[PDB]
Amino acid sequence: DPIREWILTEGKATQITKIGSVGGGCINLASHYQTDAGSFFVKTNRSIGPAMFEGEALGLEAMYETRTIRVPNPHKAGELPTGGSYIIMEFIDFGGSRGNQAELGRKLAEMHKAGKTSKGFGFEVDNTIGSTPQINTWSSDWIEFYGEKRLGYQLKLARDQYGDSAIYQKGHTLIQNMAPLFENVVIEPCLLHGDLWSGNIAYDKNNEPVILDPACYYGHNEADFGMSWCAGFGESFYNAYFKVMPKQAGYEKRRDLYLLYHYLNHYNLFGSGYRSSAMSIIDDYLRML
Amino acid sequence: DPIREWILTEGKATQITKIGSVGGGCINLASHYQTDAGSFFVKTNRSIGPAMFEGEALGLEAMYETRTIRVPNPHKAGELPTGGSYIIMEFIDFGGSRGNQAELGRKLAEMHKAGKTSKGFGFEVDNTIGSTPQINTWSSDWIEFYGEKRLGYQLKLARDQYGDSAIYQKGHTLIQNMAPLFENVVIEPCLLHGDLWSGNIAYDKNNEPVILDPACYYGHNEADFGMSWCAGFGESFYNAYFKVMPKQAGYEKRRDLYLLYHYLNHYNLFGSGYRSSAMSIIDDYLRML
Ligand SMILES: Nc1ncnc2c1ncn2[C@@H]1O[C@H](COP(=O)(O)OP(=O)(O)O)[C@@H](O)[C@H]1O
Ligand SMILES: Nc1ncnc2c1ncn2[C@@H]1O[C@H](COP(=O)(O)OP(=O)(O)O)[C@@H](O)[C@H]1O
Ligand SMILES: [Cl-]
Ligand SMILES: [Cl-]
Repeated sequence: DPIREWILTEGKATQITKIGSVGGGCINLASHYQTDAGSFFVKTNRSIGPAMFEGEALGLEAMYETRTIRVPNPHKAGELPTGGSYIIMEFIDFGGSRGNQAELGRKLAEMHKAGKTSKGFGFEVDNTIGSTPQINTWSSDWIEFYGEKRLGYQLKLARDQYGDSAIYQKGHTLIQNMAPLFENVVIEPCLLHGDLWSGNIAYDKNNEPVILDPACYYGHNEADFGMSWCAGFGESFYNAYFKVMPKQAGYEKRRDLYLLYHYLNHYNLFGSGYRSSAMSIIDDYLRML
Repeated sequence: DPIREWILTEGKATQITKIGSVGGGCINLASHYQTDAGSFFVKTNRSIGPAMFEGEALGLEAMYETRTIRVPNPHKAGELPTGGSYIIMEFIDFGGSRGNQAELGRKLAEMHKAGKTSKGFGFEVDNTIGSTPQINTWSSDWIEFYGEKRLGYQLKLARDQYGDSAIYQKGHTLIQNMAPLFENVVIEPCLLHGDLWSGNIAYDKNNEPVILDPACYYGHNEADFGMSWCAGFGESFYNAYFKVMPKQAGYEKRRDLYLLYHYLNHYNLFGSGYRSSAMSIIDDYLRML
């Protein structure tokens, strides 16, 4: 044990009293299947059970049916007999050299607008945002849904993983004083991609946008910008977006509220380096409110 | 085997001629060791040989010795007898309450200014950017080093993995016509972090910045902004940076050229969804020139 060896000689220690470990998961295997009937795209993971790929399949299916922005047609998700899970979907040839930021904003807004539900805010099944569970139980009030099943779940999860009771308490003050940020606007459920950043966006041979790896649910359309800090969205993206889905009162005031969910998720997934970003946002809203 | 089964049940195929696979690795295990002599931070990976962690340790050490921006003090890297590799470094308690942008820009500019070398552009050893090798052979001309050992290496790799001879040819056209972007300015070698985005930045108990997981070398200071599209650099970041470091002519013109290296690396690591960002930048420069 060279780690133990170094720590007990050179590190000047005589006993190791605790070891806490995170990480270590295995990444998906991504495969191109070549057959006499064309290509298929397959992703396998021997360590993870089938729930994650099933939620992806149902997310791709719901966005595919709006018939707006191009997504891979999903074919099958399930369990590997050897252990693990898989998904099979349409193979798409990426790499459109021009790209089209305005086309992405237009097509995304068409998906928000066309994707409708009579059941309120939520989704048919729970799925995941990264590896974190995403709770999707149907609710009729957006402020109720987002405060409890989005911010509230992530805060409670950080209190349990890190004993971070400070962010848990300040966060729940925010959740309780949140309503003025919504300025009495009426909020219609929209089919959201749910995890929209650079790694999930591509362009096909006609230079049309394609989006991948969803964490779908029906929510406030503005929540789909909550990963924008890793997206490179320009003014041509937003102006093409707002042409189809016009900008609502309080849009600028709420941008941080929707980033906050993903900053909490990154904290809970990737460590306390992200805690300052989340805490900074919570402090400003408490001041502003 | 449901994948082969489905491809011949509902996929309507009769022979699978090839299966091309990427991904599938396992991520690092990250460990907090508590001892009677204080804490240590340890990363292990049972799959990988020690070259990546050894490059990380020497990068930390170089940044540590400038005595400017805070980085974990590295202790030891090496190979696990069971197979794989490890690194041991200083444990730091993350979780700054507000977080501090201007201080990040100040401290980073000070590191560029203090970190010097008599050997030219490059580094003591080759290391890696992500998992991709980063060639650090000492050179005395920056235009030459960046064109060959950064852009050119990435273009060759892209040609070999994807048969993308178009990006390779347009790429080498740009490299050969590159000099006007530099407007004859003299370029001093600066110690660069080399992979500076949100996941590699953190804040300690005094809300001072800490940077992690380097891909270091001595280069043009402006190349350290090549990951800014996933960094969330505020205006207070750049205002504090340019207080320490004088901005050189052509700075705005060259920003995409340094993003391009990372777009190519992301293309090579995570797939052709990133090819459009790289090609768009190469196309604009060929026009502009
Ligand atoms: N020097 C350090 N001290 C304490 N914690 C650290 C240190 N470096 C990283 N961490 C923590 O370890 C975890 C993963 O580390 P990271 O730098 O992402 O390694 P990798 O790039 O191999 O995943 C995160 O929770 C992060 O906050
Ligand atoms: N439907 C698809 N058709 C063709 N290639 C795809 C498709 N979806 C993803 N890819 C490619 O597969 C690789 C991994 O895909 P990604 O969506 O990142 O999966 P994951 O995030 O589960 O690893 C990338 O190279 C990407 O270009
Ligand atoms: Cl990310
Ligand atoms: Cl990234």
